[PDB]
Amino acid sequence: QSKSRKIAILGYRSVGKSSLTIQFVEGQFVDSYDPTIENTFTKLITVNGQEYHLQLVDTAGQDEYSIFPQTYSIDINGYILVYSVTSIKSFEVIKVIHGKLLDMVGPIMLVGNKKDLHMERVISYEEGKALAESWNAAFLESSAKENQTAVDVFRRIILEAEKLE
Ligand SMILES: Nc1nc2c(ncn2[C@@H]2O[C@H](COP(=O)(O)OP(=O)(O)O)[C@@H](O)[C@H]2O)c(=O)[nH]1
Ligand SMILES: [Mg+2]
Repeated sequence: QSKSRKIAILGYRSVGKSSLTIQFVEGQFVDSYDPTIENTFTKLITVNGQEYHLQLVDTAGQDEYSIFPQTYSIDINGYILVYSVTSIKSFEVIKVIHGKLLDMVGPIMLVGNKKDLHMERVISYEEGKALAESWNAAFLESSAKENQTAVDVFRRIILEAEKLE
């Protein structure tokens, strides 16, 4: 009866990929986490009464140039593309990442993290929303400081997978 899913969390460095995943997995907000390592977390969750075992591939992070390794496209059932609402460069980069990803595969969602930082925000909600609409993808904003927003992210990619499945 059980169901395994492997999810890759992509984005520019310091957007909060690790912080988000850890919020969800451990239920606590981390400051000290190293941006170099790739890590793979597990979690169990029930979505519409189906129990999933999630493998969450928190990538180191990438930029305009870096080429996709094969762990970014083999055996992946969902992608979470994260930018930070405080970094325009993170937002330009995530459009690049999304382009490369369609070519390197031939269920993706977009998350604008760090929404709690109202004095540093330089990307509007609607910019993110418009972009994901342009990809035909789900969009959420999140704060790694706020558990429900991180839970909502990872739940959402499963919900997205259930339709596209
Ligand atoms: N205020 C705030 N800080 C965050 C958020 N997400 C990540 N951070 C911080 O931003 C820095 C980079 O986070 P990290 O998860 O390492 O980004 P990664 O490099 O994409 O994994 C760390 O100091 C985090 O504590 C958020 O939603 N809100
Ligand atoms: Mg990290």
